[PDB]
Amino acid sequence: DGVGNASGDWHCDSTWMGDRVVTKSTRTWVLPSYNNHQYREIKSGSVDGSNANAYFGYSTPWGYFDFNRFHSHWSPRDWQRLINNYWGFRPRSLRVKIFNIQVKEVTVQDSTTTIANNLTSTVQVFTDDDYQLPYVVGNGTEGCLPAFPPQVFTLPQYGYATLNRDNTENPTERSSFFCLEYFPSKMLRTGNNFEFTYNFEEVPFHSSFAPSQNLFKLANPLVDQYLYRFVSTNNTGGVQFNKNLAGRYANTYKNWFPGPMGRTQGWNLGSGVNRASVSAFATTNRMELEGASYQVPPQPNGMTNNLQGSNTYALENTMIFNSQPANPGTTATYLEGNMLITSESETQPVNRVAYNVGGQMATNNQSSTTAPATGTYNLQEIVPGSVWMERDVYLQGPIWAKIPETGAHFHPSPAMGGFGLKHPPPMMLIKNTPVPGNITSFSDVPVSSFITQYSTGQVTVEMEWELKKENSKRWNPEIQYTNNYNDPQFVDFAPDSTGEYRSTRPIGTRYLTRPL
Amino acid sequence: DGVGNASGDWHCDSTWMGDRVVTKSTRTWVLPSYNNHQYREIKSGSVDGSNANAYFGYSTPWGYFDFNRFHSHWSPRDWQRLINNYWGFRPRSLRVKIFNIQV
Amino acid sequence: DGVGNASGDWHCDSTWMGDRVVTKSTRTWVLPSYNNHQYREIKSGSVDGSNANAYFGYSTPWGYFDFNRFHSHWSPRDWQRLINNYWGFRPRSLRVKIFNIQV
Repeated sequence: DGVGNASGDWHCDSTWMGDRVVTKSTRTWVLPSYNNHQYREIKSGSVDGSNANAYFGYSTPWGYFDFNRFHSHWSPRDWQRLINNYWGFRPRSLRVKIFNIQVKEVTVQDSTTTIANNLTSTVQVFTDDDYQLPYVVGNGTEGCLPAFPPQVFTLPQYGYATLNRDNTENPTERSSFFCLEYFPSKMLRTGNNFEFTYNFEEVPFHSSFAPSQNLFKLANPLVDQYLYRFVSTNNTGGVQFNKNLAGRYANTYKNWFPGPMGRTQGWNLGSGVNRASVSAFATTNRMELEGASYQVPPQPNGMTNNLQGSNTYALENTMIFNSQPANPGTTATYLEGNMLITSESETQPVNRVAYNVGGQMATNNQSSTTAPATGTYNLQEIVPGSVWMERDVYLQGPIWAKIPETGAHFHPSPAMGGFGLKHPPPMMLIKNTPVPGNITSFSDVPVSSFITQYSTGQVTVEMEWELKKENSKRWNPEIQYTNNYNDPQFVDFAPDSTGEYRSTRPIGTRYLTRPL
Repeated sequence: DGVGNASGDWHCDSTWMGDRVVTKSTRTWVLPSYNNHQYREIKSGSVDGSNANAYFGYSTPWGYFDFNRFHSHWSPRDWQRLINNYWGFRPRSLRVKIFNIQV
Repeated sequence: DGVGNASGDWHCDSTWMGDRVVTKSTRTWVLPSYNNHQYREIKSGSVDGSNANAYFGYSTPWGYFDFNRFHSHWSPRDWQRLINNYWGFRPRSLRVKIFNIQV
């Protein structure tokens, strides 16, 4: 409509209506003109001793909007209300609006640096609906909307990696180039606005509960089994048997088995007592692809990193986060007090411990000449009758990941956590239109001289969630997340005297308990 | 309409529908003020040893738009799809739009 | 019908219609009288050093028709047209005719 008329209004709110909760979030963003209006080929050779580091790729003029973090949609008080009272939750609908656009021109004469409004300048916006572009949103990267509503943020620059030849910086014939300007886009002046709507596919609810029973202790404690086990051979080697007694969980027939495991090193925290002067990388867990060795830092699902009490943690099976945001490219060492370290101890009744060996199997054939022998195993994979619990979500953590298109997959739950989607919420791309500097003569060669410009505006995201209610018959009181501090010098989840937000603790979803 | 309102949108695309293909191309252009608002008589005598070089003519303040090149309408991948699978091709219709003017 | 009348005609062709392709294949076959009209018990012990080679079985007077190879339905040029232009393919329907018998 016009220079003097506002395109949209601020909405930041939560509404709770029975089985449904609606979240509204509004933020202010800034867009740089990246690459000076050009597409650049980007590449790397081996770095820090590793060829797994090498890649071939393109950097682009465009920027994108990322909302795949829970703190983007949820207040700390609203998150506490959900974890305390519900068995499960799932996403249903998404709505996005971009509005109140302002384009600015920056000029320097003799070091003055004046800044001014340009009314006739445009911004370009599009959504990748058919998934033609490479999707970089679900990989745990920075640049999402901020946890605190007043904070103002810079949009991330879009880029991708294609194929590389023989673990080197060079490309292959199969390697691909994608142009964003080939797609159609909306053009916006200061009066104009953009809107999009999405529906999520049917997905299973996340489990916000901890088991109240061990997988191996399900027989009644009072009653004996009608089943027998081999315990012995006599002086002539004749087989002998005994009945299975009540409460003897070590010797009982079992219907179901625990989930898959791979052994990972355990390190003590706090009082500790670990080995000195160690370089971690040579002894880390790895998988081999195309001739290179890769660390796979979240391990695959079905294990627990920490026992309960205990200060032993398997570090490569744990999500590690920082309380405060960091500057790009930092190489600084961080001690444990700075870090936020997660524990999966609630899943221990059904999930095997990562630091320990899995079990034992037979290695020989017994004979009158030879005694029977067993051996321990460090890895096991899926077996029929297998049961496990998936990794917990965090307020600091991601909601979704895109399933890769290969035509074959098994059990599609992402390792970091969250919901695995065949058709994920789509990539949203924004760029500043090139505006040319004074040109007085004709050339076939393309213009490289442009006026310097940046853009600013407001974004609103609305999300709908489906809730599963608790139906417990437990008489005694349950565990709950609480604000509990001894002699506090500051309020957590609040601004400080300088105005910086403080977030000391990581928050999971499992406080409620259910029988197996 | 107005200073704050955009005249048009970016369209760059190819659609294939049986016997017909539609191509859309969008570009950004710059116009100089040529000749300082004047019409000039232009001429040449023999040059590089040749009288075939000699001419009499006019230069003008105006500029023009030219689309008579295939790369203007066709991506390299789209051109490969046509050369591989078809006996022949011909042009049928043209549409042109000029918009988002800034002086 | 009769000694002087043909039961069927030769069809070898490919038709491409948007999302669907139809393949037609015709061949001439010969049938031997196997086993002289008898069923025979067949068996093997260990051979080339291996007991995995051993089996117990029956051989029969009958013969069978097998079409589970791509070259049976596809010309080399038709196969090139599919590999170059499509993300995926799947089977939908099968029809079989046996005709022009001569003993």
